[PDB]
Amino acid sequence: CPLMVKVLDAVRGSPAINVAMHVFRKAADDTWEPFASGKTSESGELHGLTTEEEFVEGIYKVEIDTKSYWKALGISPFHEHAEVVFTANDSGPRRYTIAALLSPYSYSTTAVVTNP
Amino acid sequence: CPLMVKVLDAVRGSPAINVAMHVFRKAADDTWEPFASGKTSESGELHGLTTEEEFVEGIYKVEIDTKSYWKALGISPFHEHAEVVFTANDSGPRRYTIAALLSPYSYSTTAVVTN
Amino acid sequence: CPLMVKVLDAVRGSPAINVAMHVFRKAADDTWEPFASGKTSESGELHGLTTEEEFVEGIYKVEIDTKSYWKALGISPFHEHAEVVFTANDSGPRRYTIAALLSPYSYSTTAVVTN
Amino acid sequence: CPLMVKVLDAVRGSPAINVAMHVFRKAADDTWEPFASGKTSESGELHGLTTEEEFVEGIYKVEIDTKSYWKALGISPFHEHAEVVFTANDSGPRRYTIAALLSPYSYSTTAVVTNP
Ligand SMILES: CCOC(=O)/C=C/c1ccc(O)c(O)c1
Ligand SMILES: CCOC(=O)/C=C/c1ccc(O)c(O)c1
Ligand SMILES: [Ca+2]
Ligand SMILES: [Ca+2]
Repeated sequence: CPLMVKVLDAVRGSPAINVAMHVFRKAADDTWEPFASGKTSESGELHGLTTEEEFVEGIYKVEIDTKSYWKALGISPFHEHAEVVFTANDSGPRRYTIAALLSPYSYSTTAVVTNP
Repeated sequence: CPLMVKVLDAVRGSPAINVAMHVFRKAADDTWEPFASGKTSESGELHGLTTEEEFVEGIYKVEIDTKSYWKALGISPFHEHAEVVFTANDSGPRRYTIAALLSPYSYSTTAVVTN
Repeated sequence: CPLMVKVLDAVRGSPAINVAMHVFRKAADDTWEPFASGKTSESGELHGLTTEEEFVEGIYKVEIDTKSYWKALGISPFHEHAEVVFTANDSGPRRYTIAALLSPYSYSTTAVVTN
Repeated sequence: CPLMVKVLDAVRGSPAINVAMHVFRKAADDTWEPFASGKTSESGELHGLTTEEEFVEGIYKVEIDTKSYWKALGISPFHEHAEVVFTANDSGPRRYTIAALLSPYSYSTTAVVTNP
């Protein structure tokens, strides 16, 4: 599991459950190509997006559908989604944990990168 | 000044100065059309991006070049840039301030929407 | 204005208005002596807490009553308050802005220190 | 484990390791009494601070020694420490995860509260 995403709700002090996200990888022609997708579990985590073999060097974008999340709670949020764009595996394979903390008008995102 | 952006540096505790950014507006074919751009001032602020006549309802993306900012400081950053994507919605009388707080491996952004 | 505090509301995307806070200065017996206090304005800012003659080096604590703020909005908060504890250090010419961004179960604070 | 604290470093994109913290509980005379203490592990986590029996209703303060952390990395930070003060177990036993994200001039803290 070289890529895991964890989403928290700062309003309810809970994991953010059933949050959809799409991962994209930049192709040689500079377009974003679909790479993987999924929804967070009860712990607010999404595991198993990719494998070490498949997760090659490149520029990746994680689009977290924060807007649908807030909507289903009755909240009309500011952002369309939270975006995280980064170069991966530039110096060799790493494990990446992307954490996102959500409020209706704010979000923060951090990465934990560890050497396999 | 319907839209202003403020950027802060969490490593040095200062405004983030000379940060470049581009603002895009979502087009009907779902591509991003450039709309406005600039560099943050000494106060870390970017003013005069648009006018209220021009700033109509729609989806907007602010793309902040955080990577070049950290490179200039000699610090290896995680993100390619920081993106803030939002819908502008008439309410009516409203001004938008988008604040970003930057660290090498983290960023946070908030909107202050007033009248 | 050597020290100013700004508070923002991440749930409503606005300044946090009428937030009460107290500033303490660490005494030699390691207890906190009240120093200054006030309520945030309509811009979510608290100015005029101290003067530069009075604002000498030392350890300071700003205690922001976030709990009363969320109670007034009908939202059950996690924190009793938000505390920012820092050392003021001559550098020399410096102004301090302490910003806090509040959510019911989270807060973030940053210092912008300029000249 | 009704109380766990997790500390992350936003400058290095890593867990914040060997970070000291002290926990205090407000006594009936309004003073802060020592409750528990420890240092974060290699995963940036501190487990086993307390037990369900011992962790009664009350107002608790977690003082995270962020200043020593930054110092040992050669950084002169803004804050003396990060403080988290909260009422616990007011409606019955809960499990609390306190997360703290650190930069030299900034920190954020969030709580995840789950019903046992
Ligand atoms: C409009 C002025 O914004 C500030 O001075 C600070 C904003 C801010 C945004 C996010 C944060 O986490 C924070 O601590 C502060
Ligand atoms: C138990 C939560 O584990 C985490 O990775 C929390 C990360 C985190 C992300 C953003 C924040 O503002 C924060 O305080 C914490
Ligand atoms: Ca995993
Ligand atoms: Ca545990």
